[PDB]
Amino acid sequence: SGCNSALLDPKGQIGLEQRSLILTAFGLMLIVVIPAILMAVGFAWKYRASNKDAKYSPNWSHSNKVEAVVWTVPILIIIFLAVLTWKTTHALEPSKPLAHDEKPITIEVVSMDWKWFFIYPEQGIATVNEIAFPANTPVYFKVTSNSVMNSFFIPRLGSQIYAMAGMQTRLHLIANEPGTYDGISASYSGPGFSGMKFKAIATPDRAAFDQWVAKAKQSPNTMSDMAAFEKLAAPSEYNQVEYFSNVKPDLFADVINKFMAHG
Amino acid sequence: SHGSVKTYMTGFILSIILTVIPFWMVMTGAASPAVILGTILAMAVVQVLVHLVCFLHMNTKSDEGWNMTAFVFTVLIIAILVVGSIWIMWNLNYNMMMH
Amino acid sequence: MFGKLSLDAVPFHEPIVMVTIAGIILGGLALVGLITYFGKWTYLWKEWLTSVDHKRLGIMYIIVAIVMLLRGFADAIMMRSQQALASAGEAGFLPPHHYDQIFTAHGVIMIFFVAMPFVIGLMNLVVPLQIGARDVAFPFLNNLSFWFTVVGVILVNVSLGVGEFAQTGWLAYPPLSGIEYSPGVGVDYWIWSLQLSGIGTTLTGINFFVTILKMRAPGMTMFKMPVFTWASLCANVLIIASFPILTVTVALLTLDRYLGTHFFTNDMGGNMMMYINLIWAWGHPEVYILILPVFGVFSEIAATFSRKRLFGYTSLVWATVCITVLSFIVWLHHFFTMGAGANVNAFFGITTMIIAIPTGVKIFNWLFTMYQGRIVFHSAMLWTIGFIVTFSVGGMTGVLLAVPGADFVLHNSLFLIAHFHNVIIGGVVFGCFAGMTYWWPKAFGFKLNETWGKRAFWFWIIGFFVAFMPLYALGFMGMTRRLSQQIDPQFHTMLMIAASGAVLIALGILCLVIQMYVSIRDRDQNRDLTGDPWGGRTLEWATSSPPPFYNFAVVPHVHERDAFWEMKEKGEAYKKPDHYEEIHMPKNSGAGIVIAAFSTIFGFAMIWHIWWLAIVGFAGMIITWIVKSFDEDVDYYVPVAEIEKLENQHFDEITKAGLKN
Amino acid sequence: MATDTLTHATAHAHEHGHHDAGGTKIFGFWIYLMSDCILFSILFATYAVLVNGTAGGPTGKDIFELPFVLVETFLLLFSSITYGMAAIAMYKNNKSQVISWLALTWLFGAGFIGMEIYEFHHLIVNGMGPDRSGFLSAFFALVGTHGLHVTSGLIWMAVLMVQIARRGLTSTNRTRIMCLSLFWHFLDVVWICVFTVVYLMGAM
Ligand code: HEO
Ligand SMILES: CCCCCCCC/C=C/CCCCCCCC(=O)O[C@@H](COC(=O)CCCCCCCCCCCCCCC)COP(=O)([O-])OCC[N+](C)(C)C
Ligand SMILES: CCCCCCCC/C=C/CCCCCCCC(=O)O[C@@H](COC(=O)CCCCCCCCCCCCCCC)COP(=O)([O-])OCC[N+](C)(C)C
Ligand code: HEM
Ligand SMILES: [Cu+2]
Repeated sequence: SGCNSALLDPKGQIGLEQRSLILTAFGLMLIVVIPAILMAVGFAWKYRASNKDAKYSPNWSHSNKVEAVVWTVPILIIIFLAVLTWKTTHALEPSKPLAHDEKPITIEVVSMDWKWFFIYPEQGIATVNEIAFPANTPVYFKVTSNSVMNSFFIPRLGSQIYAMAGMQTRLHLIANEPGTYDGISASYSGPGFSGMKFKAIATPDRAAFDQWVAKAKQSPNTMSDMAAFEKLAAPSEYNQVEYFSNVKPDLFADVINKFMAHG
Repeated sequence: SHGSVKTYMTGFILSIILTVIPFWMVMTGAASPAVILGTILAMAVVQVLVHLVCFLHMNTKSDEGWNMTAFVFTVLIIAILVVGSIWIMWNLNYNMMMH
Repeated sequence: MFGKLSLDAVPFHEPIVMVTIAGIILGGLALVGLITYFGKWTYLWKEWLTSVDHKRLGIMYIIVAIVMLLRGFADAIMMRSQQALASAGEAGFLPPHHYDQIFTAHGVIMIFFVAMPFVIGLMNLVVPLQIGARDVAFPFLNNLSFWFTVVGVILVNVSLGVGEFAQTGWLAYPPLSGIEYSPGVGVDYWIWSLQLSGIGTTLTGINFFVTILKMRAPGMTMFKMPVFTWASLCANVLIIASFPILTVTVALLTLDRYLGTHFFTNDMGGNMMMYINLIWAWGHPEVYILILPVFGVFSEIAATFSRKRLFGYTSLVWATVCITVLSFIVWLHHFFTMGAGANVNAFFGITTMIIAIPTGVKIFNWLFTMYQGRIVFHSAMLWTIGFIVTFSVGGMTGVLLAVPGADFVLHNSLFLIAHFHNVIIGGVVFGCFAGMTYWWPKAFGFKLNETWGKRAFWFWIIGFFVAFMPLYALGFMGMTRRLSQQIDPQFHTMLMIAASGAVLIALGILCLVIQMYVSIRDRDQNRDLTGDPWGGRTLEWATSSPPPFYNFAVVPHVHERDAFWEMKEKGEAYKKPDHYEEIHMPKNSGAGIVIAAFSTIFGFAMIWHIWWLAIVGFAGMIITWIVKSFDEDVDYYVPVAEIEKLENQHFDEITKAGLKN
Repeated sequence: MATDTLTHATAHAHEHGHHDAGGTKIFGFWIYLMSDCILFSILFATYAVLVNGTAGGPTGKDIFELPFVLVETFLLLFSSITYGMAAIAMYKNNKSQVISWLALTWLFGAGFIGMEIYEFHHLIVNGMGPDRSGFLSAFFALVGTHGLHVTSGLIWMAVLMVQIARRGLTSTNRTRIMCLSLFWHFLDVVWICVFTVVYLMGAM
């Protein structure tokens, strides 16, 4: 339709591609679904019992041309939609990096009990429930969980990806337009799932993004080690944006190694 | 009386062979792993068919062919479920490592 | 045994002044209850609870389905009003620790104890009547499976009454369901309800597979069976092939929560993704377990109420069997967002579209059955056209969900919610009310009231659309499922509209109850007196209404598809044979009730960590099984004198109507 | 192979001419055994997925004593062939060969179960239970589900032996021995798949 919703009006290249395939699939299915509903109401009304001047062949129960057509048209619509499914599933794979001359910004995403934790490794900072990145720049999300399965989702920008503990998913996104986009967990995770909800800020340029990084380095609190991590990973709800200025250089690997611990 | 004593005893001897040889190939390591592993899976499969033919009296006309069919459909479901579950889980486990 | 005296208690009532009706007229259906009809009336123990007759067990399966529909619909009203209040800026009346329990319990109650018993009771009613069998292959097993379903219903009701059910979503995904993040007993309630009801369901599936294959009338080949029989066969194949997966998967969750094992436990070599894979490997054949016999009902109803033979029988049968094998290679479409990279996702998307093809063959066959024909607008007919429209809409939204690129933004949103509500409500629930309206005279001997059925249908279809088109819009707006608190205000108005839609469906359910009550107070002015009230083409209408308990004194000989119609065409319907031989019949047994009560004891003691008593309950099931195996007088013969009385009463009513040969 | 519109009796092929048959129950047990095949296959797929989940502990090669598994396999195969000899008695009538062959079958089956119990106890005592690792959990699930099936077959066999000793070789006992024949032979088939997939591949 013509909504200003997050999916019918997306602001990222991945979301625009998904909107295009949603509209294409929707129209291809309308080709076969709209005559079905129209013949449902029309065949209901037209061949009434009270309607004397109809044909009424009660013993006609098989044909070859009707049977051939009603097999044929679903076959052809499913062939076209299947070809488009093949091409678009290989094109919009979340683990596949985006074709872009800008080098991506790597953001590390950890689903805490009911909050979103973010690590910028090459910037060496951390945030809760807020990310920023320059617009028109590819963004590489390395996503894992800390407790249970979640689903990292910025609907205006692109796809979901599951956040699972002890294992690393990866997503590639980009924003085609500066702004502030609501992100959520899209997989229920317990009493607090309604609160785990963040903002992604697409700054208009790199200088505004560097200013947001420089604001994060002024934070008194540091994520220096695992003790600060488990202090922050204590369960809580609806937590505000906070920043961390010093980050242990491989914290993401440490969080995943908590669950791949051998001995 | 579908089974004779001779049918059961030939199934018995075949089962003894198809059990003792894969065990011997694994306990000694005589071949290399590939032509051990393929051998033990082949001999397991043919021993399963020997047990079905000899001990279950399994045939294409026993209950209007519905035993065989039920079994062929069941083997198709086992094939889809097990092989698909291994394929899905291997692709997932590849895609969860710290690249 | 000898003094059960057991009834149930009222769940709850909440006051909400949101739009002054949700919470007040929600109470108007919450207060629908009845006083004792003499609990363990000796008539009720002898003729209903111990009954191995398939007609009564089917009726009882539906009674359970309607009662659980009322309870879970009350839960759905509270959810919808809470979502409407929480998007308006207020803390609602439902905290998250109650709301999460409510949607987990509600989805469980709906799927299992509403959608399963109604379709299984419909098969128990009319499948042995359709194939010309006097009863099912395993009658005691049918009674035992009923009572296992009742045990599962009991477990979920006790958990909801106490306030301790699972809080994980209706499928209990594993890390959350783990003993670590859910230490409470509610997941155990979930576990043992699905175990005992799944044993019952597996027994039903085996029983109907053997009944359909082995006990149809002579002359009925495979391609002369009725369509509802073919659909029942196919859904029972799916039950047999899929419910062991549910049994193993929930048993593995049981071992994770009771023995401290590490199947899905995230740290010690476990893999929670294996549970999600296995649970959806069960759960997508569950879909077509629900939708196949409903497709059979709709084919039967369209054929009989179009006054025309069903169009393209062989193509629609092969479409049923095509759906039946295909349902097993599509289950990854519930997790595209997990992270199989594009090859597996592409494969399962293609196979889900391959599902979408023979369903279209079904739909267009039902259209071209109606392409000629004096179509009388019965209640069941209106349910059929409303199903075609609604299910077409839901099916195209699911094929939109089947694309992995589209699913990457639509997974776990309210678009998916509105999908499965579209297809389940339209297909399954419209088929429920269509089949109940269609076979009520065959169940009881009198017709349902027509105008209240029309009113219930119109409220159901309009209120469904008002309730669930905003969830399509909301899923496009980015609202995900299972949101409870501090919902974003941009959603609010759509949620408000959905709230109104839920209210309208309430009226239809109220209308349904009213219809039933009216139909019982006007029994004598609305009975049919023959077994053929609508006309009819399959040989369950060749009996009386209600059938005799022995179900065709003389087993019919078929010669042709739609046997009753071709006996009414060339006039050898209603033919009185000279002599009746003796009829073999099993006896009523209370042993299914005892095994069920021991399973109730075992499940409760397993939930509350009694350890002992769980042994006593398990031993009670095994010893009752063995002692029942020791009994020998498991059957009796009905004499020819009682057969002559009933069959003479039937032929007196036929010749009073005016049919002789 | 013909279509007879006029044969209006209940005539069916002879097979001692009763036409109140137990073949419906045999077919029903066969369909149940296909469902239980699917049950065991889901456990097999779980073991295949979780086999490398040796968290910090032992692998299959570290655990499995192949001679002991060989004695287990011989015991259960002997049980299968002795139950097959029990079905040769019935069909030749002559009870007390049924009881003797089922008794030898029961001792062979109780041998198989007792060595399985020995391995389970030896693993749990040495800190190597199902709660140690995912591989050990899947091993215990698959092997112990087969053991629970063999155990339930042993209770069914003892109850059936008591019923044959009391009531003789009745028509009820016909279909009961054939149902348990299906169950027991299928259990030996499942164990063939078990020692191939779990033990032989594990101790490779
Ligand atoms: C019994 C109800 C039912 C029915 C009938 C269906 C039928 C279908 N199921 Fe819906 N499923 C059902 C029950 C569910 N499925 C679900 C989830 C679900 C998802 C999850 C997406 C996600 O993860 O977000 C997908 C892709 C599908 C695919 C389908 C498809 C393609 C059909 C098709 O078979 C529909 C076929 C009908 C059509 C297509 C319309 C008829 C018109 C035709 C056919 C004309 C020709 C058109 C074409 C050929 C395109 N199922 C869930 C979610 C569970 C949860 O959320 O926890 C439930 C309950
Ligand atoms: C209990 C706790 C454990 C849980 C066990 C759970 C199972 C419990 C099962 C219990 C079953 C027993 C109750 C119903 C029996 C009706 C038939 C009968 O007995 O004949 C009656 C004659 O006819 C009548 O008087 C009414 C006939 C239709 C009633 C339909 C009720 C259900 C409708 C819903 C949909 C049905 C399915 C529709 C499918 C298409 C005899 O009279 P009566 O029955 O003594 O009087 C009934 C009272 N009434 C007159 C006010 C009505
Ligand atoms: C991963 C999850 C694993 C789950 C599965 C674990 C293993 C599950 C294993 C299941 C296999 C056992 C089922 C088959 C039993 C026989 C059925 C049959 O056809 O009856 C035949 C004979 O039967 C008899 O004579 C009665 C049966 C004897 C008692 C059986 C005790 C089983 C104990 C354990 C029970 C399960 C314990 C489960 C523990 C968890 C024919 O019947 P009939 O001649 O018509 O008359 C019989 C009399 N009756 C009508 C009363 C029947
Ligand atoms: C008028 C009828 C119904 C209404 C108003 C209704 C409403 C709802 C709502 C609001 C939810 C939660 C959606 C969310 O997450 O925000 C839900 C979940 C669900 N409903 Fe219904 N529902 C209805 C009927 C049914 C029926 C008939 C079924 C039959 C199977 C069903 C099965 C489910 C399932 C499986 C879930 C998901 C449970 C979960 O989230 O864990 N519903 N329903
Ligand atoms: Cu699905």
